[PDB]
Amino acid sequence: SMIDDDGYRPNVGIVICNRQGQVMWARRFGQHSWQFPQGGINPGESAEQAMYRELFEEVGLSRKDVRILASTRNWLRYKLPKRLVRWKPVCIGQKQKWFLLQLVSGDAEINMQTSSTPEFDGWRWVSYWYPVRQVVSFKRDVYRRVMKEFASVVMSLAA
Ligand SMILES: Nc1ncnc2c1ncn2[C@@H]1O[C@H](COP(=O)(O)CP(=O)(O)OP(=O)(O)O)[C@@H](O)[C@H]1O
Repeated sequence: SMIDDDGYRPNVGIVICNRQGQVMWARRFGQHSWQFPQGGINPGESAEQAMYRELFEEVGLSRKDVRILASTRNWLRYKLPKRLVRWKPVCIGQKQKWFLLQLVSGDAEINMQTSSTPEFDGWRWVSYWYPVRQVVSFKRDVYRRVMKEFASVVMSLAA
C-alpha cells in the first residue's frame, strides 16, 4: 500500500463469523498477539478487491467460501505508537475499511500457511466480543467501533 498525504496507509480489515456467535481470531506470525486479518490496498484496487486478495493470500479462501454481510462506511484510523514508526514518506498509521463475512464453506478450507511470510501462524474461533479486550491497545478504539457496527448481524445468526 502507498502512504497518503497525512501518513496513513489505506487498509482493509476482515471479521469472519460463523452461526454460533463466533469470529475468526488469528495469531500474528511468530507472536503471542492476536488480531483479525488486515491488508493493504494496492493502487487501482477497490477496497472489496483488496479484501478478497487478503482473504486469498493470508486466509486461503475464495469469494465462493464467504458471503459479505456488512461493510463499514468510512475510513477508521489508528495511529501507531511513536516507538513503532519505521523510518519517508513515513507511515504513522492506517485508515481502514472493514468487512463482515460469513464463512459458508468448511473450517478446513482456511489455510493461513500459503505465503513465504505468513501474516498468521493459525486461527481459532472466539466469542464475538473477545477481540475488543484482547487486541493490542492502539487498535482497541477501532476494534470497539467495528464490533459495535457489526454486532446485530452476528447475534441474529447465532439464535
Ligand atoms: N498486538 C501487537 N502487539 C505488539 N506489537 C504489535 C501488535 N500489533 C502490531 N504491532 C506492531 O505494530 C507495527 C504495525 O502493525 P500493523 O499496523 O498491524 C501493520 P504490520 O503487522 O506491520 O504489517 P504490514 O507489512 O501489512 O504493514 C508492527 O510492526 C507491529 O510490530
